[PDB]
Amino acid sequence: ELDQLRQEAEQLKNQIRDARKACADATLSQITNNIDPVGRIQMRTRRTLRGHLAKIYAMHWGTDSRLLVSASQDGKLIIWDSYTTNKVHAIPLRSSWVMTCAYAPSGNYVACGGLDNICSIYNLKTREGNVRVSRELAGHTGYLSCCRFLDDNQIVTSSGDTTCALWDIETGQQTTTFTGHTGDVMSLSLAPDTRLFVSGACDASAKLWDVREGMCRQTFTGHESDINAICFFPNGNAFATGSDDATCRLFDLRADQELMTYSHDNIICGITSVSFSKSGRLLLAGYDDFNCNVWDALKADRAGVLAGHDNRVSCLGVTDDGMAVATGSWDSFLKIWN
Amino acid sequence: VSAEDKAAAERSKMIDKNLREDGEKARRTLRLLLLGADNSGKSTIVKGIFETKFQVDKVNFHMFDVGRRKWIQCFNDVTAIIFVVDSSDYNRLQEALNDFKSIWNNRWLRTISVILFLNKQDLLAEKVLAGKSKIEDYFPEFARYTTPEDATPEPGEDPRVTRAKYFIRKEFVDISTASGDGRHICYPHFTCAVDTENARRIFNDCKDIILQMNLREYNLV
Amino acid sequence: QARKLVEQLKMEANIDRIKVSKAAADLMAYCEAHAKEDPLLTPVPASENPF
Amino acid sequence: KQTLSLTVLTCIVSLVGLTGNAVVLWLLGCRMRRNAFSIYILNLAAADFLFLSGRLIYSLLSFISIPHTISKILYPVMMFSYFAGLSFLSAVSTERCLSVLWPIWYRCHRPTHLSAVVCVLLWALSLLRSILEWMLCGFLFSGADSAWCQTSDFITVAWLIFLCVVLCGSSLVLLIRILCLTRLYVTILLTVLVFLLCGLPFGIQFFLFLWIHVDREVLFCHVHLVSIFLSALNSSANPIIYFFVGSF
Ligand SMILES: COc1ccccc1S(=O)(=O)Nc1ccc(C)cc1Oc1ccc2c(N)nccc2c1
Repeated sequence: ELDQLRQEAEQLKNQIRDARKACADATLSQITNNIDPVGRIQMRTRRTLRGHLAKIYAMHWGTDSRLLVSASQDGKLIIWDSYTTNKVHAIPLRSSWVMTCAYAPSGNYVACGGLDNICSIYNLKTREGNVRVSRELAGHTGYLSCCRFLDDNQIVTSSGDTTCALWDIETGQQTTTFTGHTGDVMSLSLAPDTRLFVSGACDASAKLWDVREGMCRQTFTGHESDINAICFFPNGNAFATGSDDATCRLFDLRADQELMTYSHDNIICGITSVSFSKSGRLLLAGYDDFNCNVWDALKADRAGVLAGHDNRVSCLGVTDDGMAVATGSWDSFLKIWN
Repeated sequence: VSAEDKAAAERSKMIDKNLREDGEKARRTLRLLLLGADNSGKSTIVKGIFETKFQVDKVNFHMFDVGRRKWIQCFNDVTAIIFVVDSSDYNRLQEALNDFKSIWNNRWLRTISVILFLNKQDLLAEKVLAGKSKIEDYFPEFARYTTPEDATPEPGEDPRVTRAKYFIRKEFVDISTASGDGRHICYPHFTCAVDTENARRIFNDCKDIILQMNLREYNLV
Repeated sequence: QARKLVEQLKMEANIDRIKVSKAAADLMAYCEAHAKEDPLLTPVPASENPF
Repeated sequence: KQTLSLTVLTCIVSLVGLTGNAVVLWLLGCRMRRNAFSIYILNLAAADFLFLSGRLIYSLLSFISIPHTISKILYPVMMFSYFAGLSFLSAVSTERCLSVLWPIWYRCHRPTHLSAVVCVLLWALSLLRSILEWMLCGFLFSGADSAWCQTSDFITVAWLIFLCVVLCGSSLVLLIRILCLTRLYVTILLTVLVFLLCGLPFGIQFFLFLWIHVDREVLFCHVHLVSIFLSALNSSANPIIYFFVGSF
């Protein structure tokens, strides 16, 4: 019955919470209190990428740490060259309202999507030089919030219909649909071993999935508002979530609970983007107060600000070699920090 | 510099030209956004994304509808938001005020004005004059409301329905004047489902929006 | 209805949690093993930097 | 006696605006939006900065003993900067009138780089004026006659009146349109009165009194020390009136 199952579920839900407390023998701050602090970090702007005439909602680095893609409401993606600021490509888009862009590891395809509900995979290299839609991937009911390639044949996308779908590009059809969320899945991050991925939604839940099995292995509930960003730790056994409550939290899988909470009294605005560094020592986080913050992933110590944007930072990214950090705001600018 | 690098430099410069030229065409088109519940006559005014294009007085207008919890952040840079409300279904009128309160008080729409269309006012005249449904059964304050003698621009228009119109509008403008701080203004209008003059009304209101936007640029308002 | 919800809850319950002590040990161990390869942490001479 | 009264006051007022002007000149360089209005103010702060630098040095050189050679370089910088700034107050008001008279055109169909180009023309026009003053009054006609210079003083007074007609007319047309809103009246009247009786009275008193003749008893003790002081009050309050009001 509805109440009979609820009694079984409520006791089970209490069991998981109770069993989760049979493991917290110590806290992250206590175990890591006696280490050398990072100290002040003074990273400066090295390049500014002008060219966008509207708000910027996404960017993504390539796997060579040299080429990056940037989406904007002007209706065009731009594949920049961060070393020399040239504009390698400029792809016009059918729909101006785009929320996500992605760059394939092979460097051959670039994806995008937004309120048009369609995922648009573009081909970078072909005959005649022009860049045209390789395939449009529809089937979703809500707005495409995040896209991440797995290979040149697989893409994983999360939308506002509370579901994430895995696609075969050649077929153009969904292979696995991941249900289990009750809200808009606005972020997802891929494990380095491309076998697991996490997703954060407006239900204040960070769910970990299985790319092959299609099931939801764990469910992390420690936040209090909508999770706007999520990113895997470089080891692949932890992730950081940034909600609107001005708090970043570092979770873990083998412990299956929260280990740290990064928050300060002065910062009251939401958290837009979060990513880690190559060593997993620094947690970068974007905010609505127009500046980035550099946190300590092991001491929860605020350690720096990248303040150069007139409007809110909407995206952030760390190169695959730990060489640079790119920041994009609604003021139509990308600043390559270092 | 090398030989291919200068060829990559020229490729960037040409892309810069198309980027800057395409931006000019964007500056000559005004973007809008349509909002409203079902059976509100949303799609029959000027006559996911379902775009609509029209021009009045040689200014292009671009109108969007979605078919609003958190995707509304994207429409932060629209000229105006077109809220459309049924003025005859007194059952769900309160849910329309609650809908308008959130749009007005939303963080990302602080500097976006709202054009408010009180659609299906032909049914409103028929309902109140028929003598069957009473507004007081849905808003107790109606029985103690007087038609303001300052404004009576309704010609060839019944007196009993006149009191209802200035009460429905009042319940939407008090919200606008509650917490607006003069950053954005609400423009109410009364429309039927046959009026072909609605494209003009957006033009006149979008002219005042830009005029205020220009005044604030010069620290005059 | 809720049977799918309680089917997942049983599956999530039957996993092998470990203590935070070993969780934090690995996270500290990873950073200490890669603190020389993060130029965002340790500034690099401008000769080697690409910006 | 009376010299130390206004000269000391002029220098202090000069330093108040000179450092304030640089703040505006520094604050607008950080910005990357650079709307149409900010470009004129940015060129007004730079133009006003040179004027106070000339006036701070000239007034300070009155306290201690000063030579005569430098006075040949401060003057044709002071004037080149003085007339340029006045033409930007007129330019700013003209664009306020257009921004209200034709709002759709000013935000949609207006050329983007219109502000940048017109600022250069006013800079050029201020430079054509200086060469005409130097050539037609000085070495190029030193021995010819002393009645060629009065033409350069006549054009300069005519130029001054034109900037007043443009400013006053542009501010008035905006007011008529609005009436046909409290900070509007205060800002428009302030930008007109401060121009007419703080920056205008210098130049219209220095140049009319060379084209004409007047008694020297009051030419200096009444309408030169005071005029040069009110001149240093306009060019200091412009950053406050036009930019820093938005900061509070
Ligand atoms: C370009 O300077 C010139 C040019 C011509 C003669 C002398 C000078 S000056 O070197 O003496 N400048 C100067 C500086 C300061 C003062 C207080 C007076 C000066 O004398 C002038 C300046 C401008 C004059 C003008 N516009 N019309 C007529 C006579 C003028 C005399």
